[PDB]
Amino acid sequence: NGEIQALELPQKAEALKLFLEETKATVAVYLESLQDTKITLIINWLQE
Repeated sequence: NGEIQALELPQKAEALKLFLEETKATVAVYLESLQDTKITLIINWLQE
């Protein structure tokens, strides 16, 4: 019991779960906008 409450395992789990939820939401939103076109690839290929 002392190790259960000393590490506040339920609270640790809940806090980490919410932190992961927030981080996942933010990263998922950012990633879709991050994508870009590959035209510069063709331009550089033609130049070379």
